[PDB]
Amino acid sequence: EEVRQFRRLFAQLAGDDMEVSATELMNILNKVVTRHPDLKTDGFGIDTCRSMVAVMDSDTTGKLGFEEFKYLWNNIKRWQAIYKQFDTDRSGTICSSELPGAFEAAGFHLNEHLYNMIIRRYSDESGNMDFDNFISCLVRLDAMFRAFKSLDKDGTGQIQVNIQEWLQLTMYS
Amino acid sequence: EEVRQFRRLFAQLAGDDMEVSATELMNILNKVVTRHPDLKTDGFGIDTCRSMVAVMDSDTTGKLGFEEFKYLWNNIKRWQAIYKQFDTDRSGTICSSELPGAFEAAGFHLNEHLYNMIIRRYSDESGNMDFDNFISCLVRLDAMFRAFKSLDKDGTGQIQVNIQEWLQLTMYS
Ligand SMILES: O=C(O)C(=S)Cc1c[nH]c2ccc(Br)cc12
Ligand SMILES: O=C(O)C(=S)Cc1c[nH]c2ccc(Br)cc12
Ligand SMILES: [Ca+2]
Ligand SMILES: [Ca+2]
Ligand SMILES: [Ca+2]
Ligand SMILES: [Ca+2]
Ligand SMILES: [Ca+2]
Ligand SMILES: [Ca+2]
Ligand SMILES: [Ca+2]
Ligand SMILES: [Ca+2]
Repeated sequence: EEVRQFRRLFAQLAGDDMEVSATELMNILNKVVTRHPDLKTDGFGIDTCRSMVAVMDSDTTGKLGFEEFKYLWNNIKRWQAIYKQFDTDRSGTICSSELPGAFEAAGFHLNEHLYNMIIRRYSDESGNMDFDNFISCLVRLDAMFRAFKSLDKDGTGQIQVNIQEWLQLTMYS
Repeated sequence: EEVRQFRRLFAQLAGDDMEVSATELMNILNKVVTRHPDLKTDGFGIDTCRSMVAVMDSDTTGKLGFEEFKYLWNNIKRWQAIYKQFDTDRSGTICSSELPGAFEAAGFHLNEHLYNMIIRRYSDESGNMDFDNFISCLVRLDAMFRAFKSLDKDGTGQIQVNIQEWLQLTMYS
């Protein structure tokens, strides 16, 4: 019902090795955005998709199995509706004054310093963020929240990170 | 003398805001790699160049000033010299067997598991890594080392961070 649609999409998408590569992901996402003329993008490029796959490849197989891919695709789905909803001037892009509302709608309450930092790294010189840049930021933000949580065993708001962990979390990303 | 010349390079490249943007960087890099046929590459792409700038933009102007650019540029020439040198089979790309030597000569000593991750994130399906991916890997690796060391002056092998700090460190990259 729910997951018969989805079980099929995953099987067709993952193909012969039954996992979703960076390329397979790239291609489906560009296919989907083709159908939404209200999402401005210059396309999901390969290195952005390798980075989304790495940050979601928890068992480190190199590729996304069914659960990893399901988690990603349902997020992307929720986040696309948010992008459209908070693009309140229909630029096809999310600008600096739209960005807070959008992020907090996805459950990320950042502060001004952090918002500005995000815009500096993900938005263009006018301070606009296109759809691929938006999704790829969110995937990462979501992963880095969840890696913090996983490390904050005692719920102190402070984590201790050893150099091995640091290098794995930042490089396989 | 080559300090005269390099200031001229910088000035011409940075133009009228006297800083190097990710676009300006992307262009000089692709321009420079065409002179070097032995460096195989599918191009430096805008996302990787935003990432490289962010990683290098210590003073957070969003762009690369003179010292920031020079630092990046000197690493890149050291590393391309290392790339050419460790490509023993002259393939114009760095394979899995050639890789440890090259990272060793850039002075990184990582365990097997970290190598495997890096190869899955940056190399192709035959374990082959091309020049833009190599350079992008090393810029990032170097910066993640320096960020960590900066916060672990005393060599405990651990840093302690809150969520704001963590997000600054892992997203402005
Ligand atoms: O816009 C809609 O009504 C839907 S059902 C979109 C949608 C549903 N699943 C999706 C996955 C990726 C992207 Br981009 C968009 C979608
Ligand atoms: O500039 C040169 O004549 C050489 S031999 C190397 C070099 C000097 N600066 C460089 C910057 C990027 C790359 Br790729 C190579 C170089
Ligand atoms: Ca596949
Ligand atoms: Ca996996
Ligand atoms: Ca807008
Ligand atoms: Ca984009
Ligand atoms: Ca400039
Ligand atoms: Ca700067
Ligand atoms: Ca080679
Ligand atoms: Ca490449």
